Amino acid sequence: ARIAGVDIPRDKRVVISLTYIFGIGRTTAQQVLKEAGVSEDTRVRDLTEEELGKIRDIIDKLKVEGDLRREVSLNIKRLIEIGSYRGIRHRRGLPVRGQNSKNNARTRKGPRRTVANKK
Amino acid sequence: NRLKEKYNKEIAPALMTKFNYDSVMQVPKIEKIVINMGVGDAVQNAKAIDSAVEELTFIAGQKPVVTRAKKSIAGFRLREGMPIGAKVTLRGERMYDFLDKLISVSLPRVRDFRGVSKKSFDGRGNYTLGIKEQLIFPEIDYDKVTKVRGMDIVIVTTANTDEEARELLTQVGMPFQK
Amino acid sequence: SLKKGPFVDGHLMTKIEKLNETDKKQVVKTWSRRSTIFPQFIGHTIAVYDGRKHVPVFISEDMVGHKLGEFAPTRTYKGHASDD
Amino acid sequence: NEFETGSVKEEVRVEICSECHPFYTGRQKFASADGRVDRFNKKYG
Amino acid sequence: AKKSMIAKQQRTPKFKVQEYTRCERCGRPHSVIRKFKLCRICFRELAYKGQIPGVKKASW
RNA sequence: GGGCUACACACGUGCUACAAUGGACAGAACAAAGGGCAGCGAAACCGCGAGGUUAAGCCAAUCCCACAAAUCUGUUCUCAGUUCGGAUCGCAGUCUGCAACUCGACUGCGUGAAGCUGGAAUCGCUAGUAAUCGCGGAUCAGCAUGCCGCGGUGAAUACGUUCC
Repeated sequence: ARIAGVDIPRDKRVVISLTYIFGIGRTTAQQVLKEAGVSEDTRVRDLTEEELGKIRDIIDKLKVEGDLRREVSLNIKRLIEIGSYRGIRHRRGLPVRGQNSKNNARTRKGPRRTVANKK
Repeated sequence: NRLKEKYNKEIAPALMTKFNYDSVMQVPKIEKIVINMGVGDAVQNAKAIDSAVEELTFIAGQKPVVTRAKKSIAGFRLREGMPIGAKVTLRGERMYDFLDKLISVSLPRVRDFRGVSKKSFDGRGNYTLGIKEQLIFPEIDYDKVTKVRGMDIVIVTTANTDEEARELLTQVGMPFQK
Repeated sequence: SLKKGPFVDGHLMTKIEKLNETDKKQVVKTWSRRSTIFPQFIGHTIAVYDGRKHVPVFISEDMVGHKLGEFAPTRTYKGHASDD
Repeated sequence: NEFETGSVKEEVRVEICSECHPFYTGRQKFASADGRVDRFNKKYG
Repeated sequence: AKKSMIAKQQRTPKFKVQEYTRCERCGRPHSVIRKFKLCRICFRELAYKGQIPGVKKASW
């Protein structure tokens, strides 16, 4: 479990079912299915005994789950050892793309708490 | 038994030429594998630790036995009684029927894994390994178990030195990170 | 950036060129941080003009497309009162 | 690929085998082609 | 420093992008409409003075 | 060259959502007003896209910006952190500009925060008003969730001056 992207779900149509794969998104799924000719097909999981394999190969050409996590990880590790400034933003809790800090930007900062008063 | 015949014809003769042996006949041999559960309870009230015990029957056909604690712990449950984890000691033909599933199927299935075990050797002989998923073992169904439980394997080598114990494993086809 | 291409002011170009062909002089200040690192520029160490003080910067093989002035932050950290 | 062993089930389909897995099968490119490209290879004219 | 600023502007910029708009009647930069190159206040006072047709004010 | 964009946090004010009166796809259909020659730039072609190549016409009730969007008609998902929402970030491109690191915009791909309607408290509005959907302009090399306008769809309630 499973034949291609590991741990694809069940009782869902195939396109959203492999969008869950850490790699393929929506439009990429539209492309791999355009190569497939499945036409959707199948709402549940019942494709075909061999077509599941040929799709397994095309998905195999795409790459790849936790190693793709290793791509981003090795990339940011490349972005910290380089000096730096971008990875510096990655670990300050500072947003990296460049969008102030005086308000909001809590996506990294977190909620609580507060430690100031006047007067 | 195919793995069992494999060292009787392929591995041993190659192993014999790699270095000298006293009294010719001598050769390192696998002894026992010990699979640990641990579970971790969290906290004591599983409530059914035995449900985890049933799961290990799938990983290996030998019946698991719960390991009752012989010492109390201030940090976690519990004083003696109410066993934590389980243990298995498969042997004989079961030994290589299980190891054949390990190299051919189990280890490659893991996501991030590519190879391990470098400093892992005791310097004496015994091999050790950690197992963090039931997906690793093909016989288990995905629908069962749900929440993950941990697992262990400890191959034993007859050889008195790790340098011999390691070389025996390499010819078995055991993966190494290198 | 865009295409054709990354843009040094061009004085740094002839400077690092002369420093590469001969002399092998090390540590030089620059005010023009806008210039991108180049493969010919590799291994040099430049004092970067943040404004307040020049910050020396070695160039590893890994850095090229990043801006030369990016590595030195003008900003002073943090500054905050009661840490921990 | 097929393998003759023993189990509670009379038949066992299996998604992955050592003869198919890229690591056990020599050093197949599979999908990588590791290190392409690093740490630098960026030039365009 | 408005004299220095208008002196800065009337002189040709090293780059064409540099030329920000400003009214002649007053040396204040910023908030100057480009189409008429007048101050909002410059155009205000001229509006009470009345420089162009017509109606004036707040129709439609 | 920086900084005016700081960052442990507080507050004011907007935007987007927390979804089946919905999401997504396909087809079909109705605007107003404004801007345009150092400009608008059709059509044809190249690129998945952004845009690019090339170039007709227009000093404009002629031509261009320009396609209206909600809606309607069907297909599909069937109640969940979801085909809900889009954050954050990575990679690869693109427009403007001597030049996009600080500190620009946009696109393709990938990643898929929080949030399942919000305490105390508080604001607007008596009809084409509230509700909501798109468009244009001033600003302007580039940058408009802000501001100023344009039109589409379009209600509920008003017993009354006890009380604020």
